[PDB]
Amino acid sequence: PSQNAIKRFMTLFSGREDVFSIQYEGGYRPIRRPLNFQDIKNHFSGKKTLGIYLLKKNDTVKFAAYDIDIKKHYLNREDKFVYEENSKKVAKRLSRELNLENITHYFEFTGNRGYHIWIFFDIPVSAYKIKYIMEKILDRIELEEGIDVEIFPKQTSLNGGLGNLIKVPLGVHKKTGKKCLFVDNDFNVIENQIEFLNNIKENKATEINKLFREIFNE
DNA sequence: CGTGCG
DNA sequence: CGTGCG
Ligand SMILES: [Co+2]
Ligand SMILES: [Co+2]
Repeated sequence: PSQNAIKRFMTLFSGREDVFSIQYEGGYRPIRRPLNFQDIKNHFSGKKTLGIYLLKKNDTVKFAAYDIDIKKHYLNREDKFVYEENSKKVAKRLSRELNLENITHYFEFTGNRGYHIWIFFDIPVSAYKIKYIMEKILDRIELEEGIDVEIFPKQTSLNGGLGNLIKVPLGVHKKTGKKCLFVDNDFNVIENQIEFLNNIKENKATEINKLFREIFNE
């Protein structure tokens, strides 16, 4: 991947400035130094899979994500594929309401058992405003059986910690060995992932701020 | 590992 | 409180 592609990835998925994490066999662990270009290349090649601490040190985030998963209890069933489709359904319902609010967002298959819905901002926004917005919008949709949705950021203040992390796309899931790629509104894998990454549109912080004031003051 | 969520 | 999840 070009230097430009790496610079664009590091700009969209920009979280804690001086700590990241990588997936090991027993889970994720913090790497206590800034993310560098070689780390991205190790992610893109499948050698080391990255996870990003969304919460920056001033309790702001530059991106956010819904995490839509099939419950692990349902993976053993012969109708497992019904719950894959149900997870697409939940994703489509979130996507429509997000678009009603003019929150531009993007789909990614996670490499395991669900989808991320990625939301990017032009400059970082206060974590509690976007967590509040995402929870309100999520409460508006109907969940399908066997499907769980989590929101990142999982917290809105660090209180001296790191917060929770999210696996970022264009790598491999270390538990399955499967790539995690962007998909289109039909959930088909996109052929040119880098060019899709360049065309990703960031929402405006001033817009997010207004939308929070409107919903909060109801 | 850090810490949320049942 | 135990311990999955990223
Ligand atoms: Co997930
Ligand atoms: Co999840």
